[PDB]
Amino acid sequence: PQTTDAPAFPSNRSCPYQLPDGYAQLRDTPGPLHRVTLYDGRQAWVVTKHEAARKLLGDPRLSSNATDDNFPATSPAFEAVRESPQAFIGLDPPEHGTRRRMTISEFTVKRIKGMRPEVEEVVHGFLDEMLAAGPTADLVSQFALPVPSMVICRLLGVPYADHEFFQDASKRLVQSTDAQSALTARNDLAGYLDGLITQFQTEPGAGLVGALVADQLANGEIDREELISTAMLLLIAGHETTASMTSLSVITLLDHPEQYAALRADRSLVPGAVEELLRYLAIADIAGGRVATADIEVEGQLIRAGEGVIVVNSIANRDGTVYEDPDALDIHRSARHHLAFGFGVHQCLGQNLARLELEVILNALMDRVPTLRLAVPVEQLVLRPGTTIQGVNELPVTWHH
Ligand code: HEM
Ligand SMILES: C=C1/C(=C\C=C2/CCC[C@]3(C)[C@@H]([C@H](C)CCCC(C)(C)O)CC[C@@H]23)C[C@@H](O)C[C@@H]1O
Repeated sequence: PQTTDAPAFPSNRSCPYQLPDGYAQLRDTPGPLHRVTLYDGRQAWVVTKHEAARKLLGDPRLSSNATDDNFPATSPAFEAVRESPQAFIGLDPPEHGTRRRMTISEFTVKRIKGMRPEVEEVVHGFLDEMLAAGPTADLVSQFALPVPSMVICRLLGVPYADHEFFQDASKRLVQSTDAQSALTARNDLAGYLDGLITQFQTEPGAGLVGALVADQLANGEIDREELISTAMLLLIAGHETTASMTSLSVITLLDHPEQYAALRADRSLVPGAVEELLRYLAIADIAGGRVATADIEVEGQLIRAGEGVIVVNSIANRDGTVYEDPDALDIHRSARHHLAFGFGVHQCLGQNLARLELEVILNALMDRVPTLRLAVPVEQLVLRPGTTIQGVNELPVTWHH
């Protein structure tokens, strides 16, 4: 027999908004942890329950150090992370905090509120272009990706002019299946960001990157390579996550036409619906890799120092002890406390920006294209595999022209 007690991980979605069969199995298995086998044949733990996920994401014994030999890399591409200085996503206290604090001013509640008119302007701008061209469009390339790309570019002070280049490099890096393809795309982005830094040293400019160059870099409080990594982190997260959420959300809402109509009829529901969609879709479900620096006992199971642990937030967000009937989309439910953005010191920096963008996007689509529908069968869409940010690279849509 082929039965194993350490199943291959990650697994692929076969339905854009449902756990892969293997994740459903792990969700159903009693206890906080379960053994898996990574791509290289090393075993690691996955965390498969909601409260245990919060506990372990809060445990300083679980390091985010992606350079550790025992870090649970889920594919060969991750070499692109371990081969350069880490952005703060890969740091632990105290270095984590000193780096994260250099960026937090761009993401304050007050700043997010202040970006509402810009995000609304950008959303409607790309809509009026898409709709003026008329039906059979790819929602990914024409809307889902350019909108948050333009927004994060202004926040960072990266020229939107260069979008074709950095969007292509972003995709190759994040979606690469092999180490050399990842290293190249990372190197391409690095050289670009490097030139931007030098440009800012000659002529000060707006945006976070400009601010970091003029201040912390000039004081030697951040390494040039760290600034590159930090900018690359924010550029890619700023783009890809919201893009993925937009496309997946349209697919999922259109498969739930009853709740979609309800959303349209009562816009006060959109913020809650956005939380439910974040819970349900969990697009960064394997962005929870850690390595134990010390033994950790977990409800009778022992994680040993030097063992890898992945906090699987998709599985955790389907914990029925927390979300009653967890596999049912319900935009009226309280999706509060979900783990789509992590928990603790590395909890998503961009979360409130994501929430603003998705609220504006949903309202705009319902306002401007109420007859939006997919132009192909859900079954014919190609879903990205489990080793990356979840989503689709193409989304054929049409509407009443
Ligand atoms: C749109 C949906 C998004 C999802 C589902 C999401 C998910 C996550 C998750 C699960 C983590 C934690 C990773 C860990 O614990 O190792 C994270 C961290 C992070 N995310 Fe988000 N993200 C989203 C949007 C954004 C946006 C729009 C940005 C803007 C740049 C952003 C920036 C970051 C950064 C900088 C971190 C690292 C925080 C730290 O390590 O201190 N994210 N995200
Ligand atoms: C942007 C950065 C870089 C790489 C990001 C990648 C490449 C590999 C796969 C990653 C890490 C994606 C995976 C979905 C996350 C898998 C996480 C894990 C290995 C724990 O299951 C998200 C972003 C992707 C390069 C780094 O130098 C700066 C910044 O860091």
